[PDB]
Amino acid sequence: DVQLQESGGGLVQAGGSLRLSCAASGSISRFNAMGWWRQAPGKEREFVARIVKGGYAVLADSVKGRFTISIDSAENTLALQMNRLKPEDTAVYYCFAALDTAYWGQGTQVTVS
Amino acid sequence: DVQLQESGGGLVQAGGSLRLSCAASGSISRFNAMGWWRQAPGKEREFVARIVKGGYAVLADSVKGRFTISIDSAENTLALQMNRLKPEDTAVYYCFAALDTAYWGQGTQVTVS
Amino acid sequence: DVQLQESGGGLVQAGGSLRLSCAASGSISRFNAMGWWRQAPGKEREFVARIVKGGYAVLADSVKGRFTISIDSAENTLALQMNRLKPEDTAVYYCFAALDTAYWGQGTQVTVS
Amino acid sequence: DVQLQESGGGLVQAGGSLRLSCAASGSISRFNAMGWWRQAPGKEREFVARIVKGGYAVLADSVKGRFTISIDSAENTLALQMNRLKPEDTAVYYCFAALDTAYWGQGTQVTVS
Amino acid sequence: DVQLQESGGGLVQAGGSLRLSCAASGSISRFNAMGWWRQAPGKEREFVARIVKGGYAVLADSVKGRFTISIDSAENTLALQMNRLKPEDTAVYYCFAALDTAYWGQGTQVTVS
Amino acid sequence: DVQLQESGGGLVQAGGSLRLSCAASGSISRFNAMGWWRQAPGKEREFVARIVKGGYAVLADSVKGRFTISIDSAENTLALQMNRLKPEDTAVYYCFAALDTAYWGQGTQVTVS
Amino acid sequence: PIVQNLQGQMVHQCISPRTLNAWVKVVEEKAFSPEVIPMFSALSCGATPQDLNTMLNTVGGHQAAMQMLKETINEEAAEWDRLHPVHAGPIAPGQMREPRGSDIAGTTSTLQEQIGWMTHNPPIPVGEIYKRWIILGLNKIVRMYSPTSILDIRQGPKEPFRDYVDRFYKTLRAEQASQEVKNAATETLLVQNANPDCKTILKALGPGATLEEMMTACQGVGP
Amino acid sequence: PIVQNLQGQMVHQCISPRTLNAWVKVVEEKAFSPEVIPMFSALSCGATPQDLNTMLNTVGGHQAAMQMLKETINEEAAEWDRLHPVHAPGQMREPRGSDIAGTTSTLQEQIGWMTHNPPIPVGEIYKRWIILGLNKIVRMYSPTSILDIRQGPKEPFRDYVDRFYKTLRAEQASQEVKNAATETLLVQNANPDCKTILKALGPGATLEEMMTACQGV
Amino acid sequence: PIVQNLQGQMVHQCISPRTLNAWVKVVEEKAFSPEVIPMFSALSCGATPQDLNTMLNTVGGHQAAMQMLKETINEEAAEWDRLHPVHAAPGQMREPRGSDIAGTTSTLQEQIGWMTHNPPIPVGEIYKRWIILGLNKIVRMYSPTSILDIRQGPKEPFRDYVDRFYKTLRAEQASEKNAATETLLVQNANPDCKTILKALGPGATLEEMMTACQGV
Amino acid sequence: PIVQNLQGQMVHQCISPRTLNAWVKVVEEKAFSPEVIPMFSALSCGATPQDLNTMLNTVGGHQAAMQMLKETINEEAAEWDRLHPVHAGPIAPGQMREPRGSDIAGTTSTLQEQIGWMTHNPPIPVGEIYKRWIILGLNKIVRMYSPTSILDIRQGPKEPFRDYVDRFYKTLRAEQANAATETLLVQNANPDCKTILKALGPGATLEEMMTACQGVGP
Amino acid sequence: PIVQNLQGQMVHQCISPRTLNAWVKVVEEKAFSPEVIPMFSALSCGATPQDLNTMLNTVGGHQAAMQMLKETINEEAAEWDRLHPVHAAPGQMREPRGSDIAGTTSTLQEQIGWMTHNPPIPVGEIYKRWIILGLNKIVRMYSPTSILDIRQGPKEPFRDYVDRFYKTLRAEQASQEVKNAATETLLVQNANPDCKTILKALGPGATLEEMMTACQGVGP
Amino acid sequence: PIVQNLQGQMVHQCISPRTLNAWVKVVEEKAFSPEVIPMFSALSCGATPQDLNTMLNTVGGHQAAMQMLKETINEEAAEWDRLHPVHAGPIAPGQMREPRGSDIAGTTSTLQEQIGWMTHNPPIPVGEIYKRWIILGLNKIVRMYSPTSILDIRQGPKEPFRDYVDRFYKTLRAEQASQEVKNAATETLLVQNANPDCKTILKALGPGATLEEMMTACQGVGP
Repeated sequence: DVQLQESGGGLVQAGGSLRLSCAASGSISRFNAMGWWRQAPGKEREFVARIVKGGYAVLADSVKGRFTISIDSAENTLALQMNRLKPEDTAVYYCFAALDTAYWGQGTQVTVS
Repeated sequence: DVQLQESGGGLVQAGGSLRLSCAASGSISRFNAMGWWRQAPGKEREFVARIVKGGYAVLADSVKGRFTISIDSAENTLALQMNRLKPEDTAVYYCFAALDTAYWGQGTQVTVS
Repeated sequence: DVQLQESGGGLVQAGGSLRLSCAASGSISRFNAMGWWRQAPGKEREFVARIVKGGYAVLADSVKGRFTISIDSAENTLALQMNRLKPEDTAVYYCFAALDTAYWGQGTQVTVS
Repeated sequence: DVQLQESGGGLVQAGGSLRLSCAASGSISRFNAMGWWRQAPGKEREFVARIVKGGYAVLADSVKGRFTISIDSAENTLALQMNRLKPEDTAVYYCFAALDTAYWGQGTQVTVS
Repeated sequence: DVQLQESGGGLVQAGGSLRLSCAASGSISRFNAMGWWRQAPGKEREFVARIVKGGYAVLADSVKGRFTISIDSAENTLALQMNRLKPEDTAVYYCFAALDTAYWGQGTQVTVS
Repeated sequence: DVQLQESGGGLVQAGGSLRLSCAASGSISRFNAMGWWRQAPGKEREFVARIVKGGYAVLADSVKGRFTISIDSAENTLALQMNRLKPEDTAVYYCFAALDTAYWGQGTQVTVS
Repeated sequence: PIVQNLQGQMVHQCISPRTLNAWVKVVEEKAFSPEVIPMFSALSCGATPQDLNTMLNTVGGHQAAMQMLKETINEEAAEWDRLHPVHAGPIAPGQMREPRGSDIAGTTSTLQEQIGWMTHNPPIPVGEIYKRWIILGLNKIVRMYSPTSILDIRQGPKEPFRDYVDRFYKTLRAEQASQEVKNAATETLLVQNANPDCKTILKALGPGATLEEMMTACQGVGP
Repeated sequence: PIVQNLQGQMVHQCISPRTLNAWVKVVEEKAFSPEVIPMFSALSCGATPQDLNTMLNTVGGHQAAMQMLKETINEEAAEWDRLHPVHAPGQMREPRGSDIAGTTSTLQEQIGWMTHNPPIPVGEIYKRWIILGLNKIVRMYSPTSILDIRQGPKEPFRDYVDRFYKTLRAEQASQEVKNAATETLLVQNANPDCKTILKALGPGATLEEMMTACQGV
Repeated sequence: PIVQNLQGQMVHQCISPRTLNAWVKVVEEKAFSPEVIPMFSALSCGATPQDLNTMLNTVGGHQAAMQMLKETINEEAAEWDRLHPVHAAPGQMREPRGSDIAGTTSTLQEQIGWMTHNPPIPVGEIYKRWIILGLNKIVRMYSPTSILDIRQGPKEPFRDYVDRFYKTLRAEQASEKNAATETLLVQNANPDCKTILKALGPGATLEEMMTACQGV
Repeated sequence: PIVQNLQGQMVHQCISPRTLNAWVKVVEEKAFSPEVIPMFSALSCGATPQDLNTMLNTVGGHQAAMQMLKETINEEAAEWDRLHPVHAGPIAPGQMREPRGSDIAGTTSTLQEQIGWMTHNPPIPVGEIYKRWIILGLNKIVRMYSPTSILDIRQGPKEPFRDYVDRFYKTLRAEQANAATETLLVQNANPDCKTILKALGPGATLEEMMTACQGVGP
Repeated sequence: PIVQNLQGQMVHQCISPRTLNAWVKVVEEKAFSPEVIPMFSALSCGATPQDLNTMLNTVGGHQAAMQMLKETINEEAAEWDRLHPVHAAPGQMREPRGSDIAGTTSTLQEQIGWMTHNPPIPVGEIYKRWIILGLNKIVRMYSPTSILDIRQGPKEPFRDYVDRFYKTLRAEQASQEVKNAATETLLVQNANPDCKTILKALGPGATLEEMMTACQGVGP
Repeated sequence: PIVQNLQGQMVHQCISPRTLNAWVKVVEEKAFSPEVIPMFSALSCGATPQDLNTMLNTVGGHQAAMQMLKETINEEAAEWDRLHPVHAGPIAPGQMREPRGSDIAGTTSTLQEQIGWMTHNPPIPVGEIYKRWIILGLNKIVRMYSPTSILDIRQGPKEPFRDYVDRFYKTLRAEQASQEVKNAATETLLVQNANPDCKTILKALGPGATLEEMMTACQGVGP
């Protein structure tokens, strides 16, 4: 049916930027909403970003000034550009997509140190 | 069903009066119209008087000034009082009544001479 | 269905009072009208009193100043209190009730002497 | 069914008058339209007159000042009175009537010379 | 089905306070109305308090200034706090609850002396 | 059902004119649109002309100044008059008609040299 | 119609589409039941003779009655001419003149002449006069079209007393005539024409019973 | 239409939606039964020529009749031009036939004439021509001649008389059609029993008297 | 009716076609259900006596009731004459008698004169009172059941029983629950429902009772 | 719309609820039958360009036709700009601007601008101009939705002449939105009436033809 | 009602036949659904106390509710008399009692006097407030279902469930300004499994539009 | 609403019963089809904020959409306060002003205040501003409630071309993003989604075909 997988993760310095990308099977315009969550080890799942079809992106307050979310309908990918990274941003990152149910990738690790 | 018969006829002088009466079987209030015709020998049937239920009596022009028609619902009879008789009034007189069809008496003879 | 019976009758002196009572089966509020008649021996049935559901009682003129009619919905009885009795009031007394037809009791005898 | 025949034709001088008549079987009031045509030898059929039921007659321009068309419901005939005849009026004359179809007479000859 | 039982009763001095509690099986929010009655020995059943679902509590006049009724949906209990007790308040106390029919506890004794 | 066939084709000199005709079965007023296409050997099908029912004819740009399309409802034919022919106009010519589907003739050859 | 405007002046106003439809519908649905006549009178408030003729002319069926209405109007119009000979050498002194029978009926009058009479001081109410003649005629039609004589209204075995009483006074109404005939009939026939069960109750009620007392007493009487 | 305003001045008003629907609807239900004509005249109270054409133009069916109406209007227009051949700066004095029909006139010109002193009632004149045409249509659509109306053995006299005067109205295109022959024809075409009763009533009987006499079957 | 114009003056206005049809329709559809009487009062705003007679006369059916209304009007008219017998005065109009208030012996112009006088003699409002008295009697006559005959069915939702109780109470009083009714409403309730209402104690509002018996 | 008030001044008034429903119902019930067009003109009396756009926008169905109407309006708007570039005015002293095509169509104009032109002395009748364009577009739609060609209208052999003539002139009205029609009317008639119609001659009125053909068998 | 005429003066006008029928019909067709209350308030524009009572009195059914309305009016009237107990000629009557506001002891002319005074005593608006308070209570009693019992079916479109959820919530609180955080919380908790995962993934602060779009599809 | 009176002054008038029923019925019958929105705009002519809320509050069903409308209104109100803080003013100066987001929406304003702003010179048109917010909210709905994507509209095998074309532009109207920038849905979609037979006719039509030319060509293509 629909499988999605994140990529672009790695190890970055404090004070850095990174651009994460969430690849979707099929056409991205068919999804009615997509977004990003993150969890740091031992911490409760934290909300990062959401984009709903026909909708302006809404971002979390801990990232509001910095990160940006984009959609490439040509390449069928939903990108999250991360800038001004802090050491506390080290966490496990998950993408989500909405169709007949919610589908998640397995996540990509982002490490700031 | 319904049988009616005239009476009161006879021989009168020129310049006289007579009162004819038309007897009805049953109640006179059941008839929807009654009246009087006359025919003189050799002459076409001539119209004399009519009374329709709920209606004012209407009289012929040759008699308009004189004769009168009355109804006695008590005695069940319809009377025609003839006054100021002239010799041409000698004629055969017939009464008529209206129910499911028109019924006639056989008539009473009036002779002015 | 519905049976009613009068009681309280007897022999009274001229110039006296008595209270007649008319017992009803069932509930008295179901009757739409009730009342009282009397007949003296050899005399035509004479009208005495009537009460119609939702109505003020109306009394005959020969009794208008005196007798009173009452209803006890608790005891299911319709009472007629007779006062200032005259010798002419000796008569046979009947009660009546109105439902699907008119029902009568057999009557109670009242004798003034 | 319906047969019609013209009459009244003959030989007339230049500068004369004639009255043609078109006889109809039955009653003329049953026809919904009637009229007159003429043809001169070697010439195309020429239109003369028409009367439609409930309608005022309409006349051709070559005849407009002169001829008249009439209907006699009493005699059941449709008449065309021709006045101020010219030598060019010599022609064969036909009547027509309209019912379930159009019916024609065989015509009457009019000769001006 | 539904069983309720009072508690908190005992012996108190004139001029004192006490808090009675009425325990309910199930959830208290399912009852559509609850309340309190009391009866003193030899005296007619007297009304004390009522609380209806969605409703402000209404109290009797002999207690209006004093007693208070409360609901603990967490503990599923309906409490009546009694203050400024008088010797006349010695009586037998009953709680009631309303569902598909009315249910009562067996009561708790309150004695002021 | 509906068969149409072109005619009038042949060999013409550069700088010449020709009038092609497209014959239709039935009545030409029943077609909702008709027109003309051409294809030269080795070249993609090229659009020439169209007439839609109730519509003014529209012509291609490569011919706009010259050819004319006509309809003869009397003769049931749709004519295309070609003038100022060029050597490049040598091609295979097809007519089309629109009813329940689109119908084509087999074509007529036009050769300019 | 002629109405008063907020300015306080009496002016002509076109008959409303609502008014026109209402009259046609009442005739179509109720025919010449007696309640039609008060509606005509209510719907024709302020009408000119033209408006009244318009209302009558818009009736599509029932043309026998409407022709009867013309005869009644003509009879009443002729008596007007007889009682108001209003014959004299024409003054022509800037006042209008001569309301005639045919003028009241809108046959020989212009709308402006009709408005002139109705708006004169003193007013000549040609609309109100014509309405009387029309209503007299309609009254005659209602009586003629009464389907049943009052003597033939008799309570059915299963008819609720109320329904019989409804039929009785409805029939009495179409036949019209005086209230004196009404109260006579009421005692002579309403009890006599009642069904066996009600009559025993009504007979048992005694003299002087009100309609209310009779109807309550007979409330039940089976169905 | 042209109506009176509170100031007392005659002003133009757009034709109302209630009026428009009413005219269209009456045509749908009654077609050209004679009673339509009094309704047209009443619904067009105060109408401009434009308004009258609008009412006629909004009728969707019956286009054969409407084409006849246009022809009838055109016949009357020609007689107008012929009877008023007349052909200054202040007011325009010349309405033509085609101006009265709203074909060559502007609404303001139509309003100017209707509100002039003295008034030139182009609306009333045009309505007269339109009603003349409608009268012809009503006659054409009369399904039966008065000669074919005869009371059945079981027809109540009232129902026969209703049929008689309904037919008489359409073939005459007018309600007042009681020529002496109608009186004669009503009796001649009556059923056997009623006719004897009517004959016995004599001359000068009112319709009421004839119908009362015949209330027995 | 009599209405106020922009000039501020009280003038007569023809009864409206909408009003006439509305009254006829309410009688045809609702008969003499109690709510008809408030509608008559609302529909007859500003009415002359003539207008009121028009409304009553345009009713086609229910002529038995209408005859009862006529009897009641005549009774009320006689009492008016009895209490104001003199007229049974140049600067002043005449004094209206019973028959003048009912529009039987008065002209529209006379009715307008009284209603628009200063001080107003409200002949229309007086007649409306008499008409409403008659309609009240009619509403009672057509009440099919006495309130004493209203008893809750065993499975009838309390709300539906209460609806029947107060509908009947409204019609038989032609109206304004006293301690009597209060007592009767509980006594005629269903068995399980009764226990809840008795346990509520004295002074329970209808709102509290209907919620309390929710669940039955 | 812009209407006259009792004081005699022309003021804007909101479009009535009755008018809006009347137009919607007429489109729902009559679609694009020719009689719709005169109703639009009557229902849109005094309309501003906004009101006309409101009425068209209130139509729920028939959006293919409505897209066609926009095309016709844009074509008509362009011809206005071409014939009236009207940029001539040096500057507008006390006069507003000259209405452009898009201003007449209500696309670039405000209601207040529309009211200004319509209430000017002398008036610039932007409402009447736009209504003309709309009617031109609707006329084309009515023709497109005509179900039968006039050349193809056939009298049945047993069809009463009146019923055929009704069908004939209904179609002619939509396709026109001449005497050759008269000729076609006779030619397409059944045989018996044709002989009668041929026999009537020149100058026959429609009334005379229909009266003549009264009966025509059935 | 009291309305302004072209002259600008506030004058009494009879209640219209259209208004009367509209109120009667809305009760017949919608019963005591919450939307009745905004219609009552809108239809009673400019109403005198008499007019408001007329509208309530012309309702034929639902007499249990109407008696409840009378109780609520009487309770509110008592608080008025208690808050403005003042008793006592300024040549203009200034004092209105609770029963005068309710139209029981006041004449139409008295009602017109207060409403048309400068400054106005809006007895119609005050009475309407009490009546609306009563009607609100009736609407809650007639709410057939608790908000806790609305749960999305396995095949119920999210849009249809949301309609049921906010329809019930409006009746149980007699108003629509009820989106507390608990209501939000309950909408997700009572949603079906597939939608809920999607709604959970949307995060906090999601608009209703975003939730419904997100749950668009969801199979059925 | 606010209307002009004969005196020329802008005065409040009660919302009419005809208007109220008209709006309720349009929602019941048409739901949130796009043609509803222009009617709301026409029916709410001259409305105060109170009147607009009345119209929205009288809608009985569709409570999911109405809650969405409240959110959109609330978003727009907040943006108003942020963009127009206009927090500066003195109370005593003869000219009372204070529009806020909640005041424009009728939540914190009285009817008299709403009339005051709307009838001021210069006017602060709180009614038109609120109507803008309401229509924006209605615009978002209908888009949401469009049942079909334009890509899934395809001519049926037997569907007359006109009925398919009607459906095509109806769906395009809903979700009217980039109005007149649709370009026949890139031209390709109108033909590609056409029936086999129609496409051949349309394909044979060539470049430059008008909608009129396409629809005529495909007339009689199927039942």
